[PDB]
Amino acid sequence: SLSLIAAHSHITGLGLDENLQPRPTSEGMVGQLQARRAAGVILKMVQNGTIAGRAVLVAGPPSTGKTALAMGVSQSLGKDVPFTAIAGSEIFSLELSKTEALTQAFRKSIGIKIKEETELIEGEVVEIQIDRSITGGHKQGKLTIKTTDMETIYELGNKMIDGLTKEKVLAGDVISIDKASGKITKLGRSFARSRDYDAMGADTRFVQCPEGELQKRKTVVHTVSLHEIDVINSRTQGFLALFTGDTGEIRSEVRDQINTKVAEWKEEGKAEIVPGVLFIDEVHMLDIECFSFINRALEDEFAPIVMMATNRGVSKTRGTNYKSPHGLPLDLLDRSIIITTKSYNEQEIKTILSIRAQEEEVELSSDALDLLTKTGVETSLRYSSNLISVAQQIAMKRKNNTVEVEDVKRAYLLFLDSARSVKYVQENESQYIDDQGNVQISIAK
Amino acid sequence: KSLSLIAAHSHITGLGLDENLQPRPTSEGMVGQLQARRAAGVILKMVQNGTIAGRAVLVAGPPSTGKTALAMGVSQSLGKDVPFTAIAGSEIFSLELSKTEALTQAFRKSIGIKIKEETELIEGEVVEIQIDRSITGGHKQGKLTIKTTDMETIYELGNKMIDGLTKEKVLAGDVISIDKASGKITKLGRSFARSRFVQCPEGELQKRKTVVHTVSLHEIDVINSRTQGFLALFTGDTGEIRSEVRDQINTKVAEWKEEGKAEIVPGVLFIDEVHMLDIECFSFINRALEDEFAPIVMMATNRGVSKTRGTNYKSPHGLPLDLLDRSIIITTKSYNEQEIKTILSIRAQEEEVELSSDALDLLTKTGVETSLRYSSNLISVAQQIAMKRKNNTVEVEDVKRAYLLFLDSARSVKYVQENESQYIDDQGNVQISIAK
Amino acid sequence: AKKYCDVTGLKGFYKSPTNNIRYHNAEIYQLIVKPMAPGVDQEYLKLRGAN
Amino acid sequence: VTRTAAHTHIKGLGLDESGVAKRVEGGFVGQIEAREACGVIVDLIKAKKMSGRAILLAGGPSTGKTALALAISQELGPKVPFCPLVGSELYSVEVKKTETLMENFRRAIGLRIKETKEVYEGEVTELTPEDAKTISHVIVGLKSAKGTKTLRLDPTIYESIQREKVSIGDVIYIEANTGAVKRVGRSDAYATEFDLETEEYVPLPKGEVHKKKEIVQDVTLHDLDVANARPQGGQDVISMMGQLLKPKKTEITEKLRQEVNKVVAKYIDQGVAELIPGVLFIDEVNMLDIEIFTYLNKALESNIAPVVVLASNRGMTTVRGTEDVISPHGVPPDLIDRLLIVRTLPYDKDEIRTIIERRATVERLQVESSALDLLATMGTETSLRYALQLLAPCGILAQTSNRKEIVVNDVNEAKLLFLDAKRSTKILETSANYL
Amino acid sequence: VTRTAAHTHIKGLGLDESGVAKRVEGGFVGQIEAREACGVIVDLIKAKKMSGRAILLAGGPSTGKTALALAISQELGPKVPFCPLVGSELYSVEVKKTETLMENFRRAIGLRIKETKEVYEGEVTELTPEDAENPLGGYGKTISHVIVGLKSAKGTKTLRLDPTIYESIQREKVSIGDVIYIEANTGAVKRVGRSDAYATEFDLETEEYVPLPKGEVHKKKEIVQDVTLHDLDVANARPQGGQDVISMMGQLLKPKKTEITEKLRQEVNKVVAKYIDQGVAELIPGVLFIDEVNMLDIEIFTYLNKALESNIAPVVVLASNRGMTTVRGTEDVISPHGVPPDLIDRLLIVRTLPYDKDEIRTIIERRATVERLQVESSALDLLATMGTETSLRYALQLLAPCGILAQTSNRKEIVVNDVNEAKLLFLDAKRSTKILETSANYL
Ligand SMILES: Nc1ncnc2c1ncn2[C@@H]1O[C@H](COP(=O)(O)OP(=O)(O)O)[C@@H](O)[C@H]1O
Ligand SMILES: Nc1ncnc2c1ncn2[C@@H]1O[C@H](COP(=O)(O)OP(=O)(O)O)[C@@H](O)[C@H]1O
Ligand SMILES: Nc1ncnc2c1ncn2[C@@H]1O[C@H](COP(=O)(O)OP(=O)(O)O)[C@@H](O)[C@H]1O
Ligand SMILES: Nc1ncnc2c1ncn2[C@@H]1O[C@H](COP(=O)(O)OP(=O)(O)O)[C@@H](O)[C@H]1O
Repeated sequence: SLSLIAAHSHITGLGLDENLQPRPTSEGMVGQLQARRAAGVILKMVQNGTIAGRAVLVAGPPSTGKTALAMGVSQSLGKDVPFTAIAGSEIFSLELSKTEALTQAFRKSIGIKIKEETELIEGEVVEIQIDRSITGGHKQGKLTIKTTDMETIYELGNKMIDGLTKEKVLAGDVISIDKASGKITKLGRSFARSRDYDAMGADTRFVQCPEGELQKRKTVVHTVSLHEIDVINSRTQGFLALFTGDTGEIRSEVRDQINTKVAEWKEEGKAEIVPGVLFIDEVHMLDIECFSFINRALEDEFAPIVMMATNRGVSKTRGTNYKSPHGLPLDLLDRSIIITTKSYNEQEIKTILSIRAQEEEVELSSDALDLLTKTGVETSLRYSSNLISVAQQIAMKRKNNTVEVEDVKRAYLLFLDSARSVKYVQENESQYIDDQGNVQISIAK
Repeated sequence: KSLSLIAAHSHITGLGLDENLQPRPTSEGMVGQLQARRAAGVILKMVQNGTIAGRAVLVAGPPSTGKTALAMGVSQSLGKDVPFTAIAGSEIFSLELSKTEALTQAFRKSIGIKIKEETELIEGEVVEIQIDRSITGGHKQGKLTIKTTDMETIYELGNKMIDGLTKEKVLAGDVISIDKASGKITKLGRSFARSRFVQCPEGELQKRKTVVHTVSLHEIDVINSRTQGFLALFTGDTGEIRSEVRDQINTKVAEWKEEGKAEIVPGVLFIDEVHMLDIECFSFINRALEDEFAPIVMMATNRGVSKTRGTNYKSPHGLPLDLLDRSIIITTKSYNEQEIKTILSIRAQEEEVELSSDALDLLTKTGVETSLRYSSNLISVAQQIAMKRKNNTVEVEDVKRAYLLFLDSARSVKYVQENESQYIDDQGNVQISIAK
Repeated sequence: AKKYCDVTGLKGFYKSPTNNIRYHNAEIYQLIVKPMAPGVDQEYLKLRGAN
Repeated sequence: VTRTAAHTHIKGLGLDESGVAKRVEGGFVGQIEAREACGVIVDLIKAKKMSGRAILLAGGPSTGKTALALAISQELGPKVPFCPLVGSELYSVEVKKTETLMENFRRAIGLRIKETKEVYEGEVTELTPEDAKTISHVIVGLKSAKGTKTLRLDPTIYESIQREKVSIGDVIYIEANTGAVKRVGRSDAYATEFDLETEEYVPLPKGEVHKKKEIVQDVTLHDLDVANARPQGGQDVISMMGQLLKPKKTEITEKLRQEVNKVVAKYIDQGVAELIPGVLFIDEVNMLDIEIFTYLNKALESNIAPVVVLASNRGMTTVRGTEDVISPHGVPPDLIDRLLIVRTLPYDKDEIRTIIERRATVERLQVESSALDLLATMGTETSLRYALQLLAPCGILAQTSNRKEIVVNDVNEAKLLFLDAKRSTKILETSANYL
Repeated sequence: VTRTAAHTHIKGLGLDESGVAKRVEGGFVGQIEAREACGVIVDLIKAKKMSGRAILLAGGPSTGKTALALAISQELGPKVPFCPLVGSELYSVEVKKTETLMENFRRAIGLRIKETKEVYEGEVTELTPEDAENPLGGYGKTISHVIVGLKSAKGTKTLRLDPTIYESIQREKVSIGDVIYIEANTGAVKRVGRSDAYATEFDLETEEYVPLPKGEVHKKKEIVQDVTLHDLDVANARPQGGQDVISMMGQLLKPKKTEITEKLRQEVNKVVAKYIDQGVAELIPGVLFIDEVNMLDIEIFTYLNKALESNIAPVVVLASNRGMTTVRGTEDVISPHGVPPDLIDRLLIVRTLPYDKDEIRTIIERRATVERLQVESSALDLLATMGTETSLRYALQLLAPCGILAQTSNRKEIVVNDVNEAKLLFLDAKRSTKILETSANYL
């Protein structure tokens, strides 16, 4: 929960009914009824989990709500479903190929669900004794574990003994031992022994002594993506590559082995497959090789549902020398269904600006909101959305709690949009460095 | 100290200037370019004052007319314990470093940190060494009789000093230097005794001397970086030192400067042939000259309205106009016959080549008619013709023999243009057959 | 115990090997410690009882 | 004494309590509207509520965009993080440019940690271990000039002490919270056990044995990301040599960033840590690639993205990485929808003269009144930066002739010796052989 | 009998004591002025007083530029370091071309070092380690010392060894009865082999049986070494040779080319200057030869412009066969020989002239003499006319198929019919090009 007020933090799910019918303004989403209904259909396709490898293109003009629709789909999906939102330029790597980055993004968006039982015995040890036998081949021990309420004695096997010799226990530190799994961890020393040793050290930490029942039962559900299994089985200590990203072109034989073992676990009942969405924001910034691999990797059984967003017209495909619709080749557009987003009118711009003002805790007047709506009709919507939050700071600088028309006018004067800046550049083109590198620095001749 | 015999700029011992920053016509191996030498003396005083940072200096002119000579004069008149990084334009195109990172390392190699510290040293001639050992060698007794020319003393040595004396074997008559703290014992050699050789030290034995260190900011950057140790100053695999280490080093240097623990010694970064950089490097130079710990950057170029690298347009000196906005430009001029004759006389007396008057006049004529560097290179290659016929002084016909043996640019271009079929053109067409 | 110069009572860094007398610096050694009469050293050392 | 490098007369935006810019305040001359806009931006940063707020300030070269960015960084103080960046720095040969952009994004989000420094120091007069071959507790009695102090110790500190070969009489350093052990050296009481000895001897510290201190740890999110994603492994506190395998930058995954954000939020909810969002300032943005420009669109919509400030001196220029996308300031239109543009105006003769006088005052130079208008005329005729950079040769040519005043002859001499870009290009055009 | 490959018929420039070239001496035919210029350059290198003197060999294909450079290398001798190079060899995928050029610059400067070595050698008689009181203390080695008994011819010795010396003792698998060689300079230990005083025929390892080393066990021997500055640079950059941890791990890692810093090169120059100052080292500058110099791009050309003004740079010899060709990496500049004019201004161009018919004929005759093939006068005249008609190299490389065709007919001489059949079997560039124009499918 380290979130400030983002670009679209007001959107909590698509505002749909039980019949996949969009409400006009609910769950932070205003308008775009056909796009929201199609996004609800795609969300039901994801939640069904039986259709795999479908490509969806969310196409429209800039500042319309394509990535807003993707954020709504991600928020309406809920937790424990793998959603991977990447930009189009994230796959041009130096340590990975474009195909390897593509398939790593593909396998990050489909996962398995594992349910396991934990019989946790978490407590502070009272005393542990080492029974060094004369033979030395076998060691037995009695573990005096305690909480703030009860204290029990546990007989201890030899594997417990040399697993507690490692991560060594010093009679008063909080540990937690599983019964069936046999996992050991050392959470740290108790707060009762905080003033015992006069200096902490490096590898120690102070934790509270646990309370209540000593032996606790908890079912914990793990959602593991296929990319996690790939990175783990790609090496001997693979989690360092999982958190540093130094996987380095995992070979396809371990991917086929992992797919076979995942199908074996699904048929056996050890885990169940949880598919998700891979959202490639700004998909027009991809090479034609990445496009062909996207076409031919969507036909795999373990493929997620790919949502693509673009705002390009009939633009040039990257890596080629011809133009194409949406910046995508026609074979990729053949295997896709296009959701189109329409431009807004005055009422929808007013409602979006009001919702964005409420999300930023900014209070506006009625005529100030009318001026902001007129600015968002003439200029773009994002310009007025930023003008709201800078007119708020003007209002607090003026010792006022509400944003009036004068604050919006001052913010309009201070901060320029695209059209005013391009007109002011074209009027004084000699003062700027042009494409030929010529500029007039001096103000007089 | 650090000897190398003859170089191209070895005759230059600095800018020849008086106390009033006016250039003598012939001083310190530098003749001509009086306005350029005066401007370079002004830049040298800008460096020597040390109160002004991040100034771009551009040295522009025709090729082979006093550009790198001016930088070598600035570096020679700068004096030691002041950093002078001399890099080229093509030196920053690394395979394990970015261009901005290599430029940052070249910038920070030219700012020195002046630190004075006191140390204790014991230096003298060993008279007698007496270690008594046991069977196991755990406990040992020692007696070190050491002397200088003024003193004699005897020391009882602990076990660690006995171990450090048996290691790096010291005998009687050796002259050694001992650091009491680190325990390093350096054998300076043997004393003057017939029955390599170093004079016996004089005066005190336990000496307190002040050593003076000048460590560049790049060295502290490498050492403070926890990924690689100090050996990356020699191996060169520093590998993109992060900016937080740079900020910590800047704050610690600003801390040491206020408490008097250290001094700032700014230097000169000389980027020879600066036209080889791209527009990204030029903009990083533009934003890297507005920093506190930035040296005074001297750039040299001979390009005139050339294409900027990484762009598609033409710019003066190969540099964009925003970089030229931040630079003050020193212009070097071409030489007349007397300046060329004086340069040839200096280069001949540098290489120990005795010239006649007629050979000097011929060299001056072919210098003002072909190139200065051609006549500079003809001297050393005509001296071998002079000693090949057992003659000391280089005569006129030795210079004529070297002229007909070795071609300049114009004669080679004319010979290529007359025989264009014998050479490979742009289209890869050649004729090897001498018939037809 | 701290070692002091036998001539002046200063901090005695060195000690002459012939007459076994600790001294402070080079000037003291050249002036007093080296050109001294026999028997003077045995009563210099009598102060700290090292005779 | 002091070093001035094209700045350091800029002490701030020079505004009043109402956010109105005076004509001359804080070393700023003119530029009222952009200074007021930057003050509004500074208030928005100090509100610490919004994320991903991007502004771009554009204008002609030598008009004060970097001066305004440094004034913003001065007005925010040294507590708020500020990451100055050039657009060429994002192109790294070790890692991709989007990872470098994300690293510079997370370098501009800081944390404030209230931590306690506790130090035990002094001569060791008692070092007695207690076993049960396993040491149970360690009794250490330190000694300083103000008295002694006897401490228990866990066996880990004896492991560090035996690493440091600490014996009786060695003046050592012990940090209570972190367990760092440093051996300063032996004391002067044991400096006469041998006449010559390899050990170094430090005096008894005159302070107390137990010293307590409250200090403030200012870290960033990128520092925690680097410290949690070392590819080879951790290193000790004292290590003069690097690891034998070269550690290069790696594409840090989103999982590590999510876990770091979770741990930082958990420490914030306990009140231990305070989140200070800051400014990422990318200068000369017009040479960003279209890949970096496209990834900036996604990175600006993050929940923890800082306030991004861009500067460009281009007009109708092609975006780098494209071939026909003509866009204002070299910035693509889909990004330019996401920022607010602050126009930076050129100066007139009086403002140029006032800037010249301010820079001459901050460089400790006395300029005559007649030379100042000539320098202003040269600034209006060639460039402001040419007139600003000629003050130092003018001062040295004045000091050469034993004076503390800039006479008009010295300005004429400095104009004759050093040339601007216009006269250099005039020489370049009217010459035959490479200049 | 021997192996000859396009060369080795040239043993030198073929000059007298006055520097005047003869016509046919040293396997060289013609090129009097070029050979005299190369002899003057050879005298300049032998003067050992210059730095950065760069010449350029200009001429057409098959005119003798690489032959002249190899003749310079043969005339200077094996003591002068010669570094032949190709312009495309500077493009490396491990390090930048700047570093490769500077490495080849440092590889051409060598020096003769008179190095003294402290040597403990002999037959191992005893090997008794001394254990420590606490081996599991965490810090400190397991053993304290190792007593080594060494016996040589007329003398014996016992040595109490440091554990770090014992690591290098054990790593070469030293046992009792082995002749060893301990070098005290680096701590390196060489196991010479099993001693021959005991039995020999009872081993299963093909070991070397070595007699007792003469003289004392402890020795000081002076060894004359020949190293270059680049060898010292890569020794200090990748440190192997010590007994410390970094030296042992330096031998096991994959060797990679690194950017050698200017600080390391200046420190190496300072130590080498000190070694010269004591008189145990003598500096021998050499030749760096970069054949096909037209294939350098403008970056390496600009760094060559910078590095020719260094005070330690060797004598550089360049060769090209381009007339007016654009420099690689650039678009518009037309320059002679593919070399930019800023580098041309620091050069001394030596022109190499083409050959006549008689020079081609005696070149064919001398190459047939070196290849040990007998040719008659009519076949030699046919080969001369053939060489003037097509090229010199095509007549040069048709000598061996002519000898093969003569050997298949059980004859020793080469006749007109052998040259005719080698002409019919094998084609030159011009006839194959004429085949290429007159074809429908692309040939
Ligand atoms: N239907 C909508 N409901 C609520 N907010 C919207 C809607 N459409 C767009 N927005 C808001 O407009 C801003 C910019 O729209 P965005 O989704 O970035 O456009 P695009 O998808 O073309 O990039 C976002 O912050 C988003 O929250
Ligand atoms: N004023 C001078 N005094 C002595 N030598 C000079 C002078 N000017 C130029 N030279 C000589 O001219 C040669 C070319 O140097 P320079 O012109 O400074 O570099 P560049 O050729 O890169 O412009 C040098 O070898 C130098 O010896
Ligand atoms: N209003 C001002 N007051 C004082 N100095 C200024 C003012 N505006 C600009 N300057 C100076 O002019 C120079 C402009 O350079 P800079 O801001 O780095 O480039 P740009 O203006 O192109 O962004 C700075 O060194 C700054 O010190
Ligand atoms: N003057 C000469 N005398 C004898 N043989 C020569 C002479 N010139 C060239 N050759 C031979 O002709 C061949 C020419 O090849 P080479 O010299 O390598 O090419 P280039 O002439 O382009 O440098 C060489 O094998 C050499 O043996």
